[PDB]
Amino acid sequence: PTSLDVTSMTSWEYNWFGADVIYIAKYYEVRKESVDVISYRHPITGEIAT
Amino acid sequence: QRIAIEPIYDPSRSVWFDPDAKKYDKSDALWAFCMYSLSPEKYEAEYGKKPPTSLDVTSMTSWEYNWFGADVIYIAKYYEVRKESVDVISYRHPITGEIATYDSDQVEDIEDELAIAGFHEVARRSVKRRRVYVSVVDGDGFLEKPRRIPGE
Amino acid sequence: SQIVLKKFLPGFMSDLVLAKTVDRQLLAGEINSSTGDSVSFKRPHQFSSLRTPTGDISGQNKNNLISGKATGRVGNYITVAVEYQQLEEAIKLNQLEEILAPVRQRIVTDLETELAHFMMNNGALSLGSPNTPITKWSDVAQTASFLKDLGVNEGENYAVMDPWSAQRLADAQTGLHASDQLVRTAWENAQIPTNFGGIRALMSNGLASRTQGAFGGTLTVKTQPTVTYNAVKDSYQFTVTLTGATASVTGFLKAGDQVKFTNTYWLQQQTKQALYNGATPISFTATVTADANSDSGGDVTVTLSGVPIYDTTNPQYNSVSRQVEAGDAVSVVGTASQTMKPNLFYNKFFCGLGSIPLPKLHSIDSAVATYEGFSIRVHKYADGDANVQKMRFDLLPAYVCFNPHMGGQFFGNP
Amino acid sequence: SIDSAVATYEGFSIRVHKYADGDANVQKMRFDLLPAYVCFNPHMGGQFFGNP
Amino acid sequence: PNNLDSNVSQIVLKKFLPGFMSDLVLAKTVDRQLLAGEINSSTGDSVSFKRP
Amino acid sequence: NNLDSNVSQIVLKKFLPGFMSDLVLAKTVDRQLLAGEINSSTGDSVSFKRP
Amino acid sequence: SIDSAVATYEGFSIRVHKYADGDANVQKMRFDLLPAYVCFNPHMGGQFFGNP
Repeated sequence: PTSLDVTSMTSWEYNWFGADVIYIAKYYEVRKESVDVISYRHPITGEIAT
Repeated sequence: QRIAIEPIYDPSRSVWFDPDAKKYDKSDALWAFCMYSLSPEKYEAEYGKKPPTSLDVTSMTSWEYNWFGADVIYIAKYYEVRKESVDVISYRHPITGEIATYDSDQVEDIEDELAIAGFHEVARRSVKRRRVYVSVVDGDGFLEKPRRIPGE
Repeated sequence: SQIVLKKFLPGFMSDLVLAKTVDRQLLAGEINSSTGDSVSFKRPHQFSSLRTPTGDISGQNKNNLISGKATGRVGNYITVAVEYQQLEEAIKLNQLEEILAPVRQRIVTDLETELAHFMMNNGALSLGSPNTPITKWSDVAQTASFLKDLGVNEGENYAVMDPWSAQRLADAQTGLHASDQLVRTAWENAQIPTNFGGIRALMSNGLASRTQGAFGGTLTVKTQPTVTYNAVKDSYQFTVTLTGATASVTGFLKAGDQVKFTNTYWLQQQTKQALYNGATPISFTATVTADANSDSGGDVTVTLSGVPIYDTTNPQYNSVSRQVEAGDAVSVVGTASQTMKPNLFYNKFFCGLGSIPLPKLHSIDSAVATYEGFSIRVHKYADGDANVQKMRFDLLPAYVCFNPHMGGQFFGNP
Repeated sequence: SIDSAVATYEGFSIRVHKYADGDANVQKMRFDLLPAYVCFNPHMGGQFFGNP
Repeated sequence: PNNLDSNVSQIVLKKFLPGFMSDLVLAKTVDRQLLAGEINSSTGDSVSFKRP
Repeated sequence: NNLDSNVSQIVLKKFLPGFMSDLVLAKTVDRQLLAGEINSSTGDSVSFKRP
Repeated sequence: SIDSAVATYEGFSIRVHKYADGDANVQKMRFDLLPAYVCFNPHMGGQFFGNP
């Protein structure tokens, strides 16, 4: 079933009629994560490439 | 290493200077403060969860204002200037110029010089120098131990 | 007589040394919303050895593993509140700004007064006769000597004395024969050094005062107490009943009195050998915790802090030479009912101190004020409809006593 | 001048107020709702049971 | 005998057991559009509709 | 009202310091004359001559 | 048939043995050290006190 969030903004001196709205939010994260870097050094047409 | 420029918010209730300094530049000053706000969750993520949060007192706000957020902690960075005795080292390798005076910060083993382009020559003269240190404090103690910044 | 200057005349102020000297590290961020009203710390273990001449002895009577605890709790609220009529209050006065200054000082003063009361109620060691004041160098050196002779090393000790006692010691220092710097400092500034006889010495104007409490008669123990480690492994407190007292008096033994057991001596905790004070052995002493009266027949029951453990099934936890048994003679230090200001000496790890954070009340404006490293929550509201406003200041402390045998009271002796 | 918010559940909105008593030093919360019913025509509904 | 029950702690985990629940059918099926946003407690305590 | 079941009783993993003594005799007694002279062959005791 | 170890502390050697009883789920350890003393000449030592 559908479960919706609340922002507590609207219905504020306004006439609401349709209760058929669902509020869905996207959440953004930033992390410092350990990754493995790989360096191909093929001499043909440029060598250093990580 | 890079030098950056950053803004300061709430300057009037954040920045405090040494009373003695009277110039517009604030050049004749020995110490300074820089206060900024934080959240308890960030205070826990950094520093440590073991000690509770103790914040500085300014008692400036709440002046006909509706306060709702008990989740702000005031932390101040502290700037000092000190006169310290440091030993200078004079490398006189004739190749690519001879006269070259350097400080004890860089050591022949700390940086991989290995006398390739340097001769010890004279390294005993001691001179008093002006240096600047920074620290982070609160109303309880030292969050970060003082460390020197690269300037004057 | 109408125009009044905007500057308030200066007032009196005490000093704060106890809160700065006690350990505020172990109990910090421990009484949280999950732990509850109390927290517990562990206790060190001790072992005893056997003496046998054979090696294939795989079947014998081995040791035991018993673990103790030290419990730290919270205290009551320290609150100061005022109400006013805004017309008169704002006639010329700075709306609790001239109230703002002397309220945090009152809060911290009450905090440290209660802390000193707690320290002298829970301390165990005693030295010197209460009547004799501090006059010479031995009266200060004895604390360090005794505390080293007990065997404590982890930490660093302190001793706190009144303003007058420091002057007499400095006057004594003025008579030195060879130290030019010390003689000059004592003559000019009248300031004693930091390290005095091996112990850091601090001078504090604010130290609490106590009255000894009327007593009389040659007291003796009625019933043999139970001082096994199983009994006293959590609180280091024990209850004892005594006879030979007066008929019936109230307040026979007040909080903070020192009772001395004559025939039981101290032990060096590691070597488990008695203590010898140069010319006489040192007897065991204990501190009254709560006020105790006496009923008909001179039967006085009292709870004391500091236990003379002499367990016989776990010998590794003994702390006194012999067990207290019925018929032993006890004494009480001091005179009948005199009042005095004691001097303190203690290790770092004797009593802790902490503060509990206070959240903000909903829909009520508030702020946080910092004074001497302590946070005070200030709230404002408008209960009542008669031009009455209310502001309140709140703080919540927490106390813990780790080991009573690393602290107590000390006095001078003739 | 009372801290308040609203919440949602199954298409219904509920108002929540959070306040406190200062002298007694207590914090309290309340959730409120107000319903309203109408009956248009009784001849368009009822209760039904199985016939024997 | 080893008496070392003071070496451990009584702990309560931060996990909540599942509870009970009911079903919403009638509120979803009944009409809400006509009466939605029509009555204010300030203006009155009733509303009216006209029959065919 | 009766919220005690929410909290738990925790015993911290920290040990309070104990009491320690000193050793001066073991470092000042003579230890070189008797260093490995009591062997399996010698037995319970050994002896030294007198002047 | 018993695993053991030797440790050094303040210039003294202590031998530790660790074993277990099979039918009782019990684990035991022990520490050993053998001292030896000699008194060469009683006329080169004693006890001293202060005198008035």
